[PDB]
Amino acid sequence: DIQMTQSPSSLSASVGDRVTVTCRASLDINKDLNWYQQKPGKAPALLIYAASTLQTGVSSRFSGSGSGTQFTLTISSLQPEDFATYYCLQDYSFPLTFGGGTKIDLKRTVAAPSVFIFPPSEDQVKSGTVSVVCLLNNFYPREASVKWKVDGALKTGNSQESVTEQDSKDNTYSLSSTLTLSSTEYQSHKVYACEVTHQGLSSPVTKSFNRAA
Amino acid sequence: AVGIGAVFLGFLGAAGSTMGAASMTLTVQARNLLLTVWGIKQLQARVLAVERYLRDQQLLGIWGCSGKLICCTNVPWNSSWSNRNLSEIWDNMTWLQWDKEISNYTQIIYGLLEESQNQQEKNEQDLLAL
Amino acid sequence: VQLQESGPGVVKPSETLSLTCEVSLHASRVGSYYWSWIRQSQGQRPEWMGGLYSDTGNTDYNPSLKSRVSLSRDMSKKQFFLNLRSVTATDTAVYFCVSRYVDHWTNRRFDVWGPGAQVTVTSASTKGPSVFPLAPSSRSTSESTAALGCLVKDYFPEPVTVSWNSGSLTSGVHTFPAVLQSSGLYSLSSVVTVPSSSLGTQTYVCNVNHKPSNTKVDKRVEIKTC
Amino acid sequence: ENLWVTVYYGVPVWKDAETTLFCASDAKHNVWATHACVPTDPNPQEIHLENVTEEFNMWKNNMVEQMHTDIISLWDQSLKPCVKLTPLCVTLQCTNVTNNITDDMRGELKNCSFNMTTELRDKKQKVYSLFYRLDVVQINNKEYRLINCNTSACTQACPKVSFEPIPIHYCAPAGFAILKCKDKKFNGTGPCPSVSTVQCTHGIKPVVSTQLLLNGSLAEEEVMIRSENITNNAKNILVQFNTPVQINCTRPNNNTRKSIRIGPGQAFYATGDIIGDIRQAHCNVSKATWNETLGKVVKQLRKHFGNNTIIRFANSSGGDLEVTTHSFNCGGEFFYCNTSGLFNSTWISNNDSITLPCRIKQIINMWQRIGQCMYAPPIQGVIRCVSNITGLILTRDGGSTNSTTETFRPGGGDMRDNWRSELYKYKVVKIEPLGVAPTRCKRRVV
Ligand SMILES: *[C@@H]1O[C@H](CO)[C@@H](O[C@@H]2O[C@H](CO)[C@@H](O[C@@H]3O[C@H](CO[C@H]4O[C@H](CO)[C@@H](O)[C@H](O)[C@@H]4O)[C@@H](O)[C@H](O[C@H]4O[C@H](CO)[C@@H](O)[C@H](O)[C@@H]4O)[C@@H]3O)[C@H](O)[C@H]2NC(C)=O)[C@H](O)[C@H]1NC(C)=O
Ligand SMILES: *[C@@H]1O[C@H](CO)[C@@H](O[C@@H]2O[C@H](CO)[C@@H](O[C@@H]3O[C@H](CO)[C@@H](O)[C@H](O)[C@@H]3O)[C@H](O)[C@H]2NC(C)=O)[C@H](O)[C@H]1NC(C)=O
Ligand SMILES: *[C@@H]1O[C@H](CO)[C@@H](O[C@@H]2O[C@H](CO)[C@@H](O)[C@H](O)[C@H]2NC(C)=O)[C@H](O)[C@H]1NC(C)=O
Ligand SMILES: *[C@@H]1O[C@H](CO)[C@@H](O[C@@H]2O[C@H](CO)[C@@H](O)[C@H](O)[C@H]2NC(C)=O)[C@H](O)[C@H]1NC(C)=O
Ligand SMILES: *[C@@H]1O[C@H](CO)[C@@H](O[C@@H]2O[C@H](CO)[C@@H](O)[C@H](O)[C@H]2NC(C)=O)[C@H](O)[C@H]1NC(C)=O
Ligand SMILES: *[C@@H]1O[C@H](CO)[C@@H](O[C@@H]2O[C@H](CO)[C@@H](O)[C@H](O)[C@H]2NC(C)=O)[C@H](O)[C@H]1NC(C)=O
Ligand SMILES: *[C@@H]1O[C@H](CO)[C@@H](O)[C@H](O)[C@H]1NC(C)=O
Ligand SMILES: *[C@@H]1O[C@H](CO)[C@@H](O)[C@H](O)[C@H]1NC(C)=O
Ligand SMILES: *[C@@H]1O[C@H](CO)[C@@H](O)[C@H](O)[C@H]1NC(C)=O
Ligand SMILES: *[C@@H]1O[C@H](CO)[C@@H](O)[C@H](O)[C@H]1NC(C)=O
Ligand SMILES: *[C@@H]1O[C@H](CO)[C@@H](O)[C@H](O)[C@H]1NC(C)=O
Ligand SMILES: *[C@@H]1O[C@H](CO)[C@@H](O)[C@H](O)[C@H]1NC(C)=O
Ligand SMILES: *[C@@H]1O[C@H](CO)[C@@H](O)[C@H](O)[C@H]1NC(C)=O
Ligand SMILES: *[C@@H]1O[C@H](CO)[C@@H](O)[C@H](O)[C@H]1NC(C)=O
Ligand SMILES: *[C@@H]1O[C@H](CO)[C@@H](O)[C@H](O)[C@H]1NC(C)=O
Ligand SMILES: *[C@@H]1O[C@H](CO)[C@@H](O)[C@H](O)[C@H]1NC(C)=O
Ligand SMILES: *[C@@H]1O[C@H](CO)[C@@H](O)[C@H](O)[C@H]1NC(C)=O
Ligand SMILES: *[C@@H]1O[C@H](CO)[C@@H](O)[C@H](O)[C@H]1NC(C)=O
Ligand SMILES: *[C@@H]1O[C@H](CO)[C@@H](O)[C@H](O)[C@H]1NC(C)=O
Ligand SMILES: *[C@@H]1O[C@H](CO)[C@@H](O)[C@H](O)[C@H]1NC(C)=O
Repeated sequence: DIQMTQSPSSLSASVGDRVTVTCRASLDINKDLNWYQQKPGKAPALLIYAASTLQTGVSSRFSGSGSGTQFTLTISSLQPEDFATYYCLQDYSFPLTFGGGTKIDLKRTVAAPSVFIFPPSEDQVKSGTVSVVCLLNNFYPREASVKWKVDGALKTGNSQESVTEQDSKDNTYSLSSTLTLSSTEYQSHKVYACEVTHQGLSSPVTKSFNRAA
Repeated sequence: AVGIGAVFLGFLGAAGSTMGAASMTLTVQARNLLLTVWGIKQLQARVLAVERYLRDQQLLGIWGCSGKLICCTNVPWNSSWSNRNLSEIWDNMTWLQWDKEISNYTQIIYGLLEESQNQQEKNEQDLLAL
Repeated sequence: VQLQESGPGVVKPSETLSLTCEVSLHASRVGSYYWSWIRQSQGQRPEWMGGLYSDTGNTDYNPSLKSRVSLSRDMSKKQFFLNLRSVTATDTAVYFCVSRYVDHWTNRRFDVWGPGAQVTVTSASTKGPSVFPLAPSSRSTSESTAALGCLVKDYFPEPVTVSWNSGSLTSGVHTFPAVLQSSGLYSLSSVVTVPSSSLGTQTYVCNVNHKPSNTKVDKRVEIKTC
Repeated sequence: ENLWVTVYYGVPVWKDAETTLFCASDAKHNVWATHACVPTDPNPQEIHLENVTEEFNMWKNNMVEQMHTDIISLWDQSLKPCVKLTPLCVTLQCTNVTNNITDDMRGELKNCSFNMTTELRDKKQKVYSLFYRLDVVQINNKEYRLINCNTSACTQACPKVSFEPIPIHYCAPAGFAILKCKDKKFNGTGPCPSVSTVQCTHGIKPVVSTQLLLNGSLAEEEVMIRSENITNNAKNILVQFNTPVQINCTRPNNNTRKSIRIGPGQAFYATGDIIGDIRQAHCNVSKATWNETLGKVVKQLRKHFGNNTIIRFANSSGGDLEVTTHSFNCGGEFFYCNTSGLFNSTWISNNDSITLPCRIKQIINMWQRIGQCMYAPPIQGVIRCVSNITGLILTRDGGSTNSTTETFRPGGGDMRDNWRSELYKYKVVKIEPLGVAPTRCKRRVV
């Protein structure tokens, strides 16, 4: 099939900023691409069609450029209502595929994340399933890297992430990584840890705990 | 551009519009223009419709519009029929009101059109004789 | 011109899912439209399953799901159905019915999108929520701030409201959205950051309210004394 | 600077003209020979027209006359292959039926015995049947004869087909268009702000009624009064109301149909012995719903006159049985109900079911055509009919002393009014694709 490429994923921008979003394709698309804006809890809305014509009912601040395999969305003057997810969709041939997404938020000072780890209780262990929670609070930018380590070895799988919407008071964020495992798998190991790397952290933060202590 | 849907104005949908707006909805009306008692009545209705379309086609055929929807004519438009500005007769008047305004001069216009086309063909024949 | 989706919000796994989208045709317009179905998961990019025409009905399906998707339509009652047999846990997403048609009378694209309906594939039913206390570690008392919370696990369906100190405490309270687990039940967590000097002197109680099952849970959060 | 005339083709121009409308149906023996109509379009197109105020008018469109002529032709074509019931006009020795007869139904039925022909011409048979009092007359144990004996003889309704009024769509041929008025508060005659061009009429039920319109189209939002001239005393009044009232009609006589061979392949269906109890056929209507409907009709009619005048409803004026009583059809049986119990109330400014008896008439002459009657054969079993009233046909009485105490009586002889409350929205026009709008072009001269 056709893969749709788009950059970047999340970036910081202030009100009235001159920002561009890049989008690439695996094959030749020429000019059959459209840009969409989707808000949380709302359906996507068309902004620019055919990569050069402005859709009716949309502000003139949005613009599009590029051809062939390269496409770029440009904003002339950013506004607070433009803070939403942006997608790039091709229409040259089937199948129809979208981009990775681009989230824009209000730019502010960089704050280090407050990483904490919550060990499972005895009732949770006796219930049959445990869930280790690694929490991050008051961090900016949106991008961050959280990984799970078991017995000093990096592991993947059985992990979920829950991220809340942007705070309207201090413009911060809250991150919560949940590692759901069984009682046998939890009792089979002894050392558990979550490591977080952020721009505001000069060293990788590692939160570890043991079952015995 | 693979899932683009095309929709046009409906049959007689441009009746309340202006002259210029309804001027681009002629093709749809042109294409949409076309136990013994029931069969003979429906057959007579279809034959009457075909004869009416044939008469209209012949009316446009005797003039210099043998096939084309939009066509001009060298004869001028006298102000005795309708002395209105072009800026408002094409943007502030529908086809119904305009047709009801000069409905008494349609026969005169048709007669002058047919004689003008006849003399035009005679002039073209005389010009080709050189 | 508006579009709307309809169907069961909660469906059982392994059976065929059916959705109905009502169309509001443009007044005084004749031609052909292009109806399509696009689903979008929580925190994931949207995915297009298939599309079809209104006059010819040429159905185009995605190769990754052509063996389960089926798009049908009818002009008798002017409706189009979407069928997806053998639904899995990954099918839990928000479905949207779109209609693409360019009006030659106004030269506009008319890209209208429906509000979408949330479809969840699970085998669980309505039950009470499980609350677990996420108390801070004893070695974290050296820091100026400590985070404590309550975890909601093994509950269905939405929604639940978590409050701290009967709703009086609102500074630093963060309630993360529910995420569907692998077992087919939702789960979330509510945290709050408070200074370490308040530990041992203030009683922190989290209250969880569940409207579909009408369950009220109150739990006290305190550090593990050794 | 001068202008030049240019001829255009395919322009939207309308002219009031009369054409022949062809029937259409879903094409699902059939009823009223619906196979003559072409199949209808499963997706009828509706084109709403904006910025248009086309004039609409009733009592003048040729669609109602075309529908009347089409119904007459369909009726004649349906009754033509049926057996001609001409030789039963003989001396019918009739006696009264006293088999558990009630006081009100006494004298309505008559057991008549007569000599009827059989398959063999040289032999006759003494047969007995039951005939209503409305179908027999005395000639001076007594002798009686049918009412249509001194009038032209007629056929009988074949049991293979029924009188079910299936919906029919009237579509115009090429070169014509049908415009409908989508205004909810549309007047009887005047311009319509919401005109819509449609392929052809919607499901039209060819119901037959003389006093109360039933099984028709409901109103948009409130009661409406329609008439060609409200101040005219001789002009009929058509009232349409949005919330219908249900009527339950029953024929408790469990009569048995009997087949009599009256010749080669000719079978006369007569009424045999009525088993069980016997009772007069009657209809029931809800008292509360009828009172609410009457109040809404009175409130809607009070705006057309003074607010201080009072209005009284009276029964039928008189005349023949076709207009003095409500005549309709249910399960192949014809009912004649006395509606005097409904129009018996006055209206001054500012357990609960009404029952009305009905009579059954076999010798029916529909369409008010002298001669060409139709013998309705009896239907086995108890006839149960359920219907919704969608309108009424009122008539103001003469005199009108000091414009007070207006008395309204039901009526309506012609059947055209029965469809005037259904085809009022619809109209047919002829499209003119010729236009001579001028511009500044001159054409390439040779
Ligand atoms: C106004 O609208 C109402 C609708 O509410 C009409 O009422 C209908 O009247 C017809 C007859 O005029 C009724 O049809 C008869 O139904 C009898 C009961 O059968 C029931 O079950 C069958 C099988 O499921 C259904 O098809 C049927 O609809 C009923 O639900 C039948 O015994 C009758 O059979 C007769 O016709 C058949 C051919 O179809 C013959 O073969 C038989 O021998 C027999 O002669 C008949 O089908 C209908 O039921 C009524 N509707 C309702 C809801 O009760 C009014 O007639 C209509 N017009 C007026 C003026 O009021
Ligand atoms: C096109 O021809 C028709 C038909 O001749 C014209 O209609 C006619 O218009 C005149 C007025 O222009 C009408 O006269 C009216 O008479 C009454 C009674 O005397 C008077 O009260 C009015 O004030 C008015 O004068 C006439 O009735 C009417 N119809 C006929 C059959 O003559 C129409 O005006 C012509 N249009 C143009 C643009 O020439
Ligand atoms: C009916 O009339 C309205 C009013 O003119 C038309 O709507 C548009 O109105 C704006 C008002 O400024 C005009 O500038 C536009 O030119 C109008 N549109 C067009 C296409 O002319 C409306 O389009 C008309 N509709 C019909 C069916 O005639
Ligand atoms: C049916 O036919 C019989 C036979 O002709 C009729 O009976 C005759 O009636 C007349 C008049 O009363 C008598 O003079 C004859 O003597 C009768 N003949 C026989 C053989 O009985 C009878 O009247 C006819 N009509 C009916 C209704 O039965
Ligand atoms: C509707 O009917 C009334 C009946 O009252 C008609 O009224 C007549 O009006 C003329 C006006 O010149 C009078 O000379 C008559 O005397 C009136 N009739 C009566 C009986 O008094 C009215 O014209 C009719 N409206 C129409 C036909 O449009
Ligand atoms: C109508 O009258 C006829 C006689 O003219 C009745 O026919 C006979 O009636 C007797 C007594 O009721 C029965 O025993 C016979 O079986 C009947 N048939 C014949 C052929 O003799 C008939 O029953 C009467 N019908 C009614 C409804 O009273
Ligand atoms: C191909 O057809 C679509 C309509 O289905 C149209 O929108 C598109 O512009 C066409 N492509 C070209 C190159 O003409
Ligand atoms: C027509 O145009 C002339 C100028 O050419 C102008 O003076 C006049 O007012 C116009 N009339 C109308 C009705 O627009
Ligand atoms: C029979 O009924 C008629 C009415 O149809 C009546 O005039 C007559 O008196 C009745 N005769 C008997 C004997 O009941
Ligand atoms: C037929 O007889 C009835 C009853 O006597 C009578 O009312 C009617 O006028 C007669 N018709 C003719 C045409 O003689
Ligand atoms: C309906 O039309 C008649 C005649 O034009 C008029 O007298 C009457 O007032 C109109 N009624 C309404 C409700 O417009
Ligand atoms: C009418 O008579 C028939 C005779 O068999 C019987 O089956 C039927 O039940 C009767 N109906 C009523 C309503 O009595
Ligand atoms: C009509 O109402 C009367 C009131 O007593 C009742 O006896 C009769 O059975 C009713 N008939 C129907 C068909 O409801
Ligand atoms: C008529 O019969 C129906 C049968 O369900 C009943 O619901 C309705 O109330 C009846 N109406 C009257 C006026 O008897
Ligand atoms: C209708 O209801 C009103 C309610 O007050 C009552 O006064 C009136 O007599 C009723 N009319 C009939 C005909 O039942
Ligand atoms: C009659 O009453 C209605 C409703 O209040 C009002 O609109 C109308 O003007 C009144 N007419 C007269 C003549 O008082
Ligand atoms: C019904 O109308 C007739 C005239 O057709 C009349 O003689 C009779 O008295 C009326 N009945 C009632 C109850 O008003
Ligand atoms: C209806 O029945 C009443 C009962 O008193 C009667 O007076 C009236 O004349 C009847 N109607 C007709 C039109 O005969
Ligand atoms: C009409 O109402 C009057 C009021 O007393 C009553 O005497 C008469 O019998 C009623 N007539 C009918 C047919 O209901
Ligand atoms: C009568 O009205 C009811 C309620 O709207 C409806 O369900 C029923 O189909 C109607 N029957 C007829 C024959 O119109």
